[PDB]
Amino acid sequence: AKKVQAYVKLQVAAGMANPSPPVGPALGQQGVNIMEFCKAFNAKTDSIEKGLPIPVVITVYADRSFTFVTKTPPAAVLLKKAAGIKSGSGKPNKDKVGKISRAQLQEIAQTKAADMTGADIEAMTRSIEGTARSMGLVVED
Amino acid sequence: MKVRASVKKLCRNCKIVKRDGVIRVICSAEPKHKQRQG
Amino acid sequence: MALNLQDKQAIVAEVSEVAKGALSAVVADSRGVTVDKMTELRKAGREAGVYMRVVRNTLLRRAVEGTPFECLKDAFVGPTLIAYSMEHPGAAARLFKEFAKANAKFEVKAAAFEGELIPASQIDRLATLPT
Amino acid sequence: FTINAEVRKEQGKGASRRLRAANKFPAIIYGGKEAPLAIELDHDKVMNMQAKAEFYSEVLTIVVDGKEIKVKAQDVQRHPYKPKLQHIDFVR
Amino acid sequence: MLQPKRTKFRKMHKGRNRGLAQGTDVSFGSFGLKAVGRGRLTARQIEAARRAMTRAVKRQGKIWIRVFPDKPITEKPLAVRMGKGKGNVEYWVALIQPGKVLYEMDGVPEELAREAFKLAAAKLPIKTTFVTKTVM
RNA sequence: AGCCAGGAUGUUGGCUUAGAAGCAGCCAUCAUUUAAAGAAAGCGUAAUAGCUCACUGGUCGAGUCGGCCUGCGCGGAAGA
Ligand SMILES: [Mg+2]
Ligand SMILES: [Mg+2]
Ligand SMILES: [Mg+2]
Ligand SMILES: [Mg+2]
Ligand SMILES: [Mg+2]
Ligand SMILES: [Mg+2]
Ligand SMILES: [Mg+2]
Ligand SMILES: [Mg+2]
Repeated sequence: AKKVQAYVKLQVAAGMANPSPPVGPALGQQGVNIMEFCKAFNAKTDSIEKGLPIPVVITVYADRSFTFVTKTPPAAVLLKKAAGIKSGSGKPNKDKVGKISRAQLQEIAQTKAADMTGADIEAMTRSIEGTARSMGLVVED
Repeated sequence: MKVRASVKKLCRNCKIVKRDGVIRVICSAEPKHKQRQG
Repeated sequence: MALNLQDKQAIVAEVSEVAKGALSAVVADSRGVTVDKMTELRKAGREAGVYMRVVRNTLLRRAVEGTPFECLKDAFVGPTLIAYSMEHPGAAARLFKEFAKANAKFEVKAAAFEGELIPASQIDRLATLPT
Repeated sequence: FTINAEVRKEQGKGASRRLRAANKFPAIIYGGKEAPLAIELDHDKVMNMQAKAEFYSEVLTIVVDGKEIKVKAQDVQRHPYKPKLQHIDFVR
Repeated sequence: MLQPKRTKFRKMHKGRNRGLAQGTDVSFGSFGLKAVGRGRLTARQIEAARRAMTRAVKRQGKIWIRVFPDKPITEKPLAVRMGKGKGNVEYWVALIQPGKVLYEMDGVPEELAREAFKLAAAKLPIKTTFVTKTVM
């Protein structure tokens, strides 16, 4: 395994193929072209779900293309369809925006365990619960 | 430099020095913050 | 840093772990990565839980104040960075080798894997353990 | 919350200022059927004492000529602008 | 600009600003700007130092103004000889003896209450100091 | 005092989709892995990135800070 060659990530909802206004220049800032992030990018977008931001590693080399392995979508963007309100934070303590219980977030926590790193399920459970705490969702424990 | 009668520490890297009787404020980051007197 | 009591608590906590322990293993991440941090300590979760305190504070008088009371041979290990990974369940567990095995699995270095104290030995990779 | 204090002999404008410009300041103890007692005491102690909020509530035992008298601070005169006491009234 | 709404007499004597102040204790608010020095504060200075506090602490917090002018100051026009009447009232002042609490704050942090009073003190002529509401 | 030293994956997180994205404007001010890390004190960005400050830290080796009370001095301080 190599050190920091360069590979910085940054992309939008995976369904939106070939993003020029959102990402654009940063996508093909290096010697890697713009067109590859459309054919190869939607190779693993179509398996799980579209209209969902999912991160992928961009380890560029001097050949032409790059090697890559994906991970897992973020906490809050998952907590819109899962939470209910498209909005999240805004004015949490001044005005509690929403609420989620432990039973949902504990169940949603373990599905990311391929990417997520921790000791027990209950360890990551309170973290992935925790990610709700600051979307105005004081966890209903 | 400035020759103001109330020199003071503007940024974090600014440093107060008494050279030859006169109080100066020499700096590393911004050469602007270099200032004499007072 | 906090009061003499707060630091005495941390060492006196470490001394009680040696009383109910046996095998230990060094580890030095001169160029560490927080992805590696969740492998050798993830292991501790796979063993059982939180109790396995790695306690990386081998300062010449900090963790070596507890040395005089428990296992005097560890004073010479003090030089260079070292972490006294104290074990609990299973006499001579598999936690010793995993530091040496992880060192190959993207961790740069690991204190030259010198080891701690069961037969009072030095740098030896030992697969011969109870399993 | 225990302070040693001397008994006053000269008392007025002239004495009190001489005293107040000697790291000390005048106070008085009074209460009950007994007569009042004028009490000279050190400044640098009582200045550090008043920072605690207990000083203006709890009972203080002032040591005078051996005898420890129990009192509470009833009134107090601050110096107009400088952070320092001028006088304290101890109720018994 | 602060000024008395109507008065008995338009013009007042000069007088003498002697003795010590009376509003020494920090009465209403938590903190206060005490006048160490002696002098007189114009109506403009008070407003100028109020604006400097108010804008430093933002909308949050509450401010008191313990001093109020109620003393008219006359001034003679340019190129006018002596006598031929007392001059015309130009501005209004508050006489400040040592010890007088000028301003008092409430509902703010101690570290950020000081920074506000420095900015006020910068506007005033009199040498000032910070004071806290003690007990008794 | 120094000083090879750590100071995270999702946070493009919500919300005015022109991005606000630890540091412009709306509060939260997560909890994990833990030797530690505020979802952040400042710099830097069209925003990121990237430097850091609190701090776990590895050493050296015991005195160090930040205010009061202040008696003498210092600058501010240019004319025929
Ligand atoms: Mg010279
Ligand atoms: Mg008169
Ligand atoms: Mg008066
Ligand atoms: Mg009165
Ligand atoms: Mg006329
Ligand atoms: Mg000092
Ligand atoms: Mg002087
Ligand atoms: Mg000149």
